[PDB]
Amino acid sequence: MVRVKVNDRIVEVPPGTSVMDAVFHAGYDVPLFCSEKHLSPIGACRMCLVRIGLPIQWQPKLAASCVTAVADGMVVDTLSDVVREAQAGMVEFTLLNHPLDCPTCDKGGACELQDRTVEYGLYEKYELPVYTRFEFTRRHVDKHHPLSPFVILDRERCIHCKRCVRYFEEVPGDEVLDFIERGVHTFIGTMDFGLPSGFSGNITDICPVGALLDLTARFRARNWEMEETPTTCALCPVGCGITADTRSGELLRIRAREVPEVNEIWICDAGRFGHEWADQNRLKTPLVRKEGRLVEATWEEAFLALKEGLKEARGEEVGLYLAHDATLEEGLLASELAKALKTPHLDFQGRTAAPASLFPPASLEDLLQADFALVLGDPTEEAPILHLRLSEFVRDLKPPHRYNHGTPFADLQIKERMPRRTDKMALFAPYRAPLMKWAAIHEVHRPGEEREILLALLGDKEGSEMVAKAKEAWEKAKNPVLILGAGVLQDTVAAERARLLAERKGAKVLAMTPAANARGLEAMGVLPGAKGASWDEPGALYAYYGFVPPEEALKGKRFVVMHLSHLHPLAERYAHVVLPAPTFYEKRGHLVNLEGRVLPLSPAPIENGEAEGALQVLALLAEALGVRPPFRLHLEAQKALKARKVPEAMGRLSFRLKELRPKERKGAFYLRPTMWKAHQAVGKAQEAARAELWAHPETARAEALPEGAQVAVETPFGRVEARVVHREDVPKGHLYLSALGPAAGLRVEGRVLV
Amino acid sequence: MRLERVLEEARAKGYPIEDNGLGNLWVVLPRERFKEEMAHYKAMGFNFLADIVGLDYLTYPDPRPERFAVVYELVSLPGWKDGDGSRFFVRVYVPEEDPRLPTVTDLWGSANFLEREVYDLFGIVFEGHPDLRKILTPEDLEGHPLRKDYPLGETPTLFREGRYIIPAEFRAALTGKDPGLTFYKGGSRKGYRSLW
Amino acid sequence: YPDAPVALKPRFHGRHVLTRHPNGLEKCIGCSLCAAACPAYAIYVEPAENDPENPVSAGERYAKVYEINMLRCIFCGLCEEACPTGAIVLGYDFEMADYEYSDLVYGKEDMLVDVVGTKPQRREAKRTGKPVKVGYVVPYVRPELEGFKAPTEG
Amino acid sequence: ASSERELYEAWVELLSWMREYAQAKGVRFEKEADFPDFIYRMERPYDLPTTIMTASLSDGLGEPFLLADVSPRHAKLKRIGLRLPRAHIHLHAHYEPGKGLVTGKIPLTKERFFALADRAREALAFA
Amino acid sequence: EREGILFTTLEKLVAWGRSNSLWPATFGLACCAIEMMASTDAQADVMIVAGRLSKKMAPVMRRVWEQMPDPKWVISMGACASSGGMFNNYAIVQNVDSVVPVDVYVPGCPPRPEALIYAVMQLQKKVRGQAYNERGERLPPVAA
Ligand code: SF4
Ligand code: SF4
Ligand code: SF4
Ligand code: SF4
Ligand code: SF4
Ligand code: SF4
Ligand code: FES
Ligand SMILES: [Ca+2]
Ligand SMILES: [Mg+2]
Ligand SMILES: [Mg+2]
Ligand SMILES: [Mg+2]
Repeated sequence: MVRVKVNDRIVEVPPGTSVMDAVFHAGYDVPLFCSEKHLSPIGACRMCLVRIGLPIQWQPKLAASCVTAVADGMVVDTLSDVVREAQAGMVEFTLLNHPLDCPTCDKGGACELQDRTVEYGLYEKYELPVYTRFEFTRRHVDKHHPLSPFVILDRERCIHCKRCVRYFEEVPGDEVLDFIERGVHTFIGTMDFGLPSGFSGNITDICPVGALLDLTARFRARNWEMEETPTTCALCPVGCGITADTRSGELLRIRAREVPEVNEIWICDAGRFGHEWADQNRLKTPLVRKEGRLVEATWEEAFLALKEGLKEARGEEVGLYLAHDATLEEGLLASELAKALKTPHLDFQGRTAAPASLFPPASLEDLLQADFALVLGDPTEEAPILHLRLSEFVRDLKPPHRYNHGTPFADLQIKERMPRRTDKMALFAPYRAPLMKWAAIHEVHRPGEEREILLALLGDKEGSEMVAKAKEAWEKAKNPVLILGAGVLQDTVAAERARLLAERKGAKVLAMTPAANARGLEAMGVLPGAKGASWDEPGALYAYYGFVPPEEALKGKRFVVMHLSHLHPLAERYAHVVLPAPTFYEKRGHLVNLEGRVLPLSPAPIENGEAEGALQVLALLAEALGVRPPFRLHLEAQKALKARKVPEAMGRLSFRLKELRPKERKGAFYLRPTMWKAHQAVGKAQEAARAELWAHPETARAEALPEGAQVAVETPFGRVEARVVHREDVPKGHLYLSALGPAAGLRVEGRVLV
Repeated sequence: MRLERVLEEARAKGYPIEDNGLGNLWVVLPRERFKEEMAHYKAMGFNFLADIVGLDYLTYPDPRPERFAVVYELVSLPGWKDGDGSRFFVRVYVPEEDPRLPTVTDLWGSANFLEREVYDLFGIVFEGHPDLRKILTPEDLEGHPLRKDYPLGETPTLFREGRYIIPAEFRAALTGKDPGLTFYKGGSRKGYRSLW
Repeated sequence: YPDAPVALKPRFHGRHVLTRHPNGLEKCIGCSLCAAACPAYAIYVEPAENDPENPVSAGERYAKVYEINMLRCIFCGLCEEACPTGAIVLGYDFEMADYEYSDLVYGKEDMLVDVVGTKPQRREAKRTGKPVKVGYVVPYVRPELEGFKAPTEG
Repeated sequence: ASSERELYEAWVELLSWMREYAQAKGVRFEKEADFPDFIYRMERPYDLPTTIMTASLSDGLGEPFLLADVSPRHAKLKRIGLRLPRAHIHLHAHYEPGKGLVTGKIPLTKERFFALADRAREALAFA
Repeated sequence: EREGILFTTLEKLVAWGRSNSLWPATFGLACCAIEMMASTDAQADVMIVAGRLSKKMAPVMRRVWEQMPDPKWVISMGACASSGGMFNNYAIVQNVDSVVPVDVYVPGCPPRPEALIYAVMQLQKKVRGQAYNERGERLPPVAA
């Protein structure tokens, strides 16, 4: 370790440290534009200049601290008149051509420039103070221009900190934004229009100013006027970290909360821009059926009408069915209830053929430290932030040393424009997968056809050249990790062989399950008993539902209770009691990560109407059926988790489970795992969560399916409308349907009506 | 004058002299030596006891000796006997898990009400005060309001259409231990002072 | 002496008025900065995007909702001071007690410059058909209150 | 001089041409920004013929193929400005007494303008 | 005959009566008490609450109110009585209405003497049963 003395304070610090993070670790501080966490540090804005001695021999020019490595016995001056005088000059030069919209700028009080300006600007040289020296025409250009349905660019505001272009190349890897002409005439611009990356929203959080701004939430409130709620996203298994911004019971904005242990400071687009549905159409009063129709009732008229439908009910026809995002608490109760209430009709909306708890959870940090990545499925669609890790991984970037201020602002490790390794990953997905670019060993197969590829990798059959190339690298692999998702976890045959491959070799796994809390709900024993009535198989006769199921699993049943948060058409025609429930943005409880971690879920001040959690509602269904529930409120339910011995927040719960409930898969339609979920198709995310049907140009046109045409598609999961797409990377005869749910990775009988 | 003889003494015996450039100066006595040496001050010629302030440092950015602290202010009125007009503060930190501190009601009469208030609003006991009874807060108030961990208790302000405001979540103002709305704060936002 | 008008000074702190420019646009660009400085948490501002064809104000931003809870307000003018446009400005009306609490949050239409009188005064002059009499006079109307038509024979 | 006044008299006129062309070739005209010296003029006086400082001719996607600005009231070295975005072409029109709106020496007429904007539309326009 | 022209037209008068027979029992606290002694200078029905109502002092105003002739009115003077005012904390009752039914609220801090005049002039049009709310309804002459 190197002995550096910042101002008067001396500090230890590892050799590969920036003079910046040196000075921030010490306590002291400095201006800061272009440089960002997890982005390659450069000296472009030229504000972090400091004075440096390497005796007392002071260097003749000022050094940009963000791109200078600490030498041993170094001295850093950040206070001298020389420094400050410069600092205030760098402020001055920035504001030189800046716009003057502060009051009317969505970049509220949350604006790095504003702030720094008042922190270091307006030097005190020792008569009226001179606010502005520049007195000429400013830089007028393109203003208030939407790049996407989600992003709005203000060219005038841009201060050229290279953050966004820099971010696009490095993190996701989609060069969709870059600078244009040179000199004082340069601006930000695109020729990829759509803003094609599925990680475009993150520029919104990096931009130091208000050029790049989240348009989902233009002109809602000022930054201090938001009621920030630090929680977790439950749209998929990665379980990131967000903060929900509200004001007056409505959902305004989604930003990312920093949580290095999981998603670093990044968030995927469906999670950040798909939130307008929880705002809007909502079930607020419990409905009960009267004249073959539903009408407004009370929890009174409901708790009674509910005793009535369950009075003559046998305690085995009782079916408990949670949603894919049921809190760890909501599941413990559904277990105990279904325990005391002797039944085998207990399932969760996402549950996969093969228990995700089959494979030993690998730390999201282990992926960085691994040697090879064997991947089956599309990490982009199933577990999006994994794409952003594999990016770091592929560059041999390994976990940063932590300083007093946390994650470094200037990691000399991340060099700009790092060359990516094609030899560290293998990819096998039923299409031209996004990341097949960073994997030389890549091949496109047919759906469910992975059960055979897995046999191959073990060593009991021959596979394509690639498959063998892969098997070869996995052998030589010192400490690989195994990433797998849909068809792998949705096919008894394959999944089982998988566990083997990674059981023989001492290697961990990342299971990209179609249920957000799959790994946690399984840990509570929220899987069905030997009977067979599972979340899509109509077996129950009297059952509870915490989501909307396939039409076929409700028919013939005697009593149906739908615990929704919105009124689905299927429910208003087949249900007998509808109870209002909260979105995940407004639930209090815990979750279990795809990597076996446990994350807190906080409740946002949104408009719940007259809704109650499944925590409560379940106990109400417990009375209506005999034995009183062991759980009431959340304060007490927490003791029952502390009794199963599930570690506190941020910890990891080891829990393996050996058993598998298979099922035959009727290959006609493949339900393609996607980032956007289907209930997100509202407002702006209106087209980005529209379904789409893929087919190979021959078979495509061989079954009357034009290029860009809407098309009625019928399925065991319901009747969706979608645009059709020609893709040569798709096997002939098969049709890939955009499965925008936890119904992803399935093979299903279906047709297309005309 | 009479304060010189105070400082020339504290220096000698391990008492820390705290000094802001602005015109006040403290002297922090330990727990025990407080009672007696505080009497020493009255005899020295300190007749007037101007104030007595309670401080809870719980939410203070930099660490301090113990969680609580009380400050006393001593004077020599310049219109009496010989009194020079020496003034200053004397402070003592006080354990959190043991809020007791001997009274000076023996020495100054003003210290009566003043000590009572420091006890109402912070939980600090005074060994031997005529009657440690609540002064300002209503009789049935549970706990001690002026300390950091006791809520201000604010109501959301109300407007039409169910538009409401929560003062807590609204304040653009920062709390010193507060990180700010952007990554970090620095420069004049960590403290500013001009050079007259 | 509700028969002889109260003579108030030009600086007097009355019911807020929201001024317009000559052009007829409102001065307020919905910045919620007034609301920010306010000790009482008495101002609520919802912003909206101007329509270029039919504009409310000169920015790209106007004030969709503007609301002041007078039962919270203290009349400190801290707000008029924070404002970058010269929009919100304390006025002269003081005659403004009323019956239902939530009737004391004024709105944009309640405080524009063109409006003469307070909620009560205008509401009673409604079911009455007798024009509003303001119970005051002033020497002159401030430079700041451009437009505000008030009884100021002086 | 009074040339400052006459400059703005022409700045409105340029705008008029722009709005004409925009409806005549059926393309987007956009107010890009109002003078800050007008939004923040409090009670202060103001007498410029309009309030628009940055104006543009954008296309189908909203990307500008022509830009136009004019120096604020309280600014030094005043000129009006024509810039064709992606093609690095900047222009500086001043105002001569008894001559007109000139670009160094050439009269910037309604004729000459339309040429520039048509040339720019055909070429630069993305959609 | 509760709602018959006989009884009706009767109480119309009685009301119009105790309308001009209003005897104000000011209950001043802080700064507002001083502004009103600038309006009174130039067995009671109708009490005026002027200032910050403390939580310790709250139960006191209750007794004073209760023991009172039965036809009565409460005026809520200034910002601290009308709601918590600018003191949104523990110490202070957020709206005197929290304790006693208010008939008229008067904004200001402290409201000008002549405001408090309009305040009672309004309380008049109210006990006459001649005052309406912004919703266009007719207000009950007394809170109870
Ligand atoms: S980007 Fe920052 S400095 Fe520029 S107008 Fe917006 S808030 Fe102000
Ligand atoms: S648009 Fe934002 S992130 Fe992109 S370079 Fe400009 S200021 Fe930096
Ligand atoms: S990756 Fe998953 S957890 Fe993270 S923001 Fe996107 S959908 Fe949500
Ligand atoms: S006068 Fe004072 S209390 Fe009233 S809105 Fe203005 S700033 Fe707030
Ligand atoms: S400070 Fe002025 S311009 Fe800003 S919102 Fe308030 S009144 Fe409108
Ligand atoms: S409303 Fe104002 S004048 Fe009246 S008591 Fe409260 S602070 Fe004093
Ligand atoms: S030069 Fe921009 S932060 Fe170092
Ligand atoms: Ca545009
Ligand atoms: Mg626009
Ligand atoms: Mg919304
Ligand atoms: Mg106590």
